[PDB]
Amino acid sequence: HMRPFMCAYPGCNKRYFKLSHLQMHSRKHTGEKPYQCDFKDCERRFSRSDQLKRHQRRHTGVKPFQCKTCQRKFSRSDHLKTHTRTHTGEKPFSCRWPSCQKKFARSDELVRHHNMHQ
DNA sequence: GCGTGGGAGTGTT
DNA sequence: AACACTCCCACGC
Ligand SMILES: [Zn+2]
Ligand SMILES: [Zn+2]
Ligand SMILES: [Zn+2]
Ligand SMILES: [Zn+2]
Repeated sequence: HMRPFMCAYPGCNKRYFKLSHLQMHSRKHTGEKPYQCDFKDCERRFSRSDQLKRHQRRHTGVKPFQCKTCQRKFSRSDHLKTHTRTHTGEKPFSCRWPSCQKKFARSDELVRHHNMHQ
């Protein structure tokens, strides 16, 4: 005998003989943070799937993004982008305090500068 | 200054 | 939905 009922979630193929058991299962997808890491002793939950798959690069230590200049590898592409700013010397973020023409290569660098102005 | 995590907005298929 | 880019914010050295 096979079960009549099923979860309509795209990926949950759990089937139940009883409707009561499917009802309890249906509330598992009503997800505070559905995506959870299943690496040993991490169990960290995330809101999106791509955020979890980015986090799991910590357990594997993979660095798929490499700098074309200094050959250094990085775990994420955005961190590679600002690393290239270290080589090219560009500083888009400029301080907007009077009589202070100071530029930085990262937004959080300018924020730290704006706070030290006070 | 700069590596390197999480959150979130957006785009392409 | 999967996948990716890209930004801010934050922690750390
Ligand atoms: Zn389900
Ligand atoms: Zn994990
Ligand atoms: Zn480099
Ligand atoms: Zn300034």
